[PDB]
Amino acid sequence: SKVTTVVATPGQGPDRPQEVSYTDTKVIGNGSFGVVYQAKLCDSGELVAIKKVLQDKRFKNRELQIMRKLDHCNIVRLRYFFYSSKDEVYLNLVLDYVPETVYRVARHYSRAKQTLPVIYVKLYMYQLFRSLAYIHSFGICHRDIKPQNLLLDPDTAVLKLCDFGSAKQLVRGEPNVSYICSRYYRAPELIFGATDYTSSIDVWSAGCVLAELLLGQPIFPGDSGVDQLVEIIKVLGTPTREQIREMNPNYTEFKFPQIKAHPWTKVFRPRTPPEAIALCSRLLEYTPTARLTPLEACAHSFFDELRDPNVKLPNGRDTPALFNFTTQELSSNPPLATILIPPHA
Ligand SMILES: O=C(Nc1ccccn1)[C@@H]1CCN(C(=O)CCc2ccccc2F)C1
Ligand SMILES: [Cl-]
Repeated sequence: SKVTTVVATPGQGPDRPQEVSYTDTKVIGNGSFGVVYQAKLCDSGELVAIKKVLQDKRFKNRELQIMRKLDHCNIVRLRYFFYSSKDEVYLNLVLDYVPETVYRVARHYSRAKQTLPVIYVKLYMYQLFRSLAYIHSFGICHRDIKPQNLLLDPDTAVLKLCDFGSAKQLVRGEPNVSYICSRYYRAPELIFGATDYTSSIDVWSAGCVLAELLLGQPIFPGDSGVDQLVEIIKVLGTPTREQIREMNPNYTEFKFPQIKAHPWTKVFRPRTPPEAIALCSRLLEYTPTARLTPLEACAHSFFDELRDPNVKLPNGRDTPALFNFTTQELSSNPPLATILIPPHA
C-alpha cells in the first residue's frame, strides 16, 4: 500500500507537468545505464516501466529528446518523465509496460527444439520495419536493433521497438562512433570500424533478427569481430574489393579466406518459405546502399499474408493495426502505399 507521488511532464504534447501517483514498485532489471522499475499507476491501474538514469548536468538527455518527438504504434510510448535523486540528479522515463520481448519468446521456442510459426515471424518483422521506416524518416538511427529491444504483447501480437539509449540522428558528413550495436547484430561496416555509416545498419540488424527467428539461433555468432566476419563470409561469400570500399575500412589490410557464395536455400531448414529467404538476401548485403529500405521491406511479398483480408491471429483475435500509415511514414517512397495499404483497409 506504498504510494509515490511526483510532478511529471507528459512525453507528447506541451510541457505541462501534472501530479502522478504510482504503486507496487519493483525492480525488473539493471540496464547498464541504470535501473528499470515496474509500477502501477494509481488512477488508471495501468502498468508502467520506469527507466532511472543519471542526469548529465552539461547537456540534456539525448534519449529523452528523441523519445518526445516519436509517436507511433510500434514504438514504446513515453507516458511521463520526471527528475529525482548521492546528491546527483536522476532522469526517470515512465513508459507503457509491455510484458514480453522477441528474445524471451524466441528462446522458449528455441530450447524446446521448435521454430516460431511463420505468421508471428511475419507479424513481428513487419512491425519492426514500420518502426524503422518511421524513425529513419526523421533521420534517426536506432543503432542497437536486437531481439531484447523488441517488446511484445502476446495477446494482441503488437511489437514495440524500445531502448533509444544508443539512438542518434545521422547527418551525412558528420562522423559517428563505430562501437555501437550489439554483438551478432552488427553490420560489416561497423565491424570494419566505419564512422560514415547510415541508417542501413538497422536494416542489417533487422535481417539478423529475421534469420535468427527462422534458424532458431543467431546466424552470425562469434566472440570477436574476426569470428563474426568468417560466419558472414561463409554465407555471403568473400566480399569484392568494390564491396569492401563501400563498407569503408580504408587503411587496414584485407586478407580473408577466398570462399564461394554458399547458396541461401541451404542456410535454412528444408520447408522454410522461399520469400523469407529472398527477403534475408536483400537485407543482409555487404553494400549498405544495396539493402532494402524499411518501407521496401514492408512491401515485400513475404508479408502478403498480412494484407490478406481473412488473416487472423492463431488465438482467434484480429491482427493489430498494420495499415494506418501516415505521410511522414511513407515519405521515403509514397507510391508504395498502393501495395502497403490493401483494398479492404
Ligand atoms: O522489461 C519489460 N518490459 C518493458 C521494459 C521497458 C519498457 C516497456 N516494457 C519486460 C518485462 C520483463 N522483461 C524481461 O526481459 C526481464 C527483465 C530484464 C532482464 C534482464 C535485463 C533487463 C531486463 F529488463 C521484459
Ligand atoms: Cl507467441
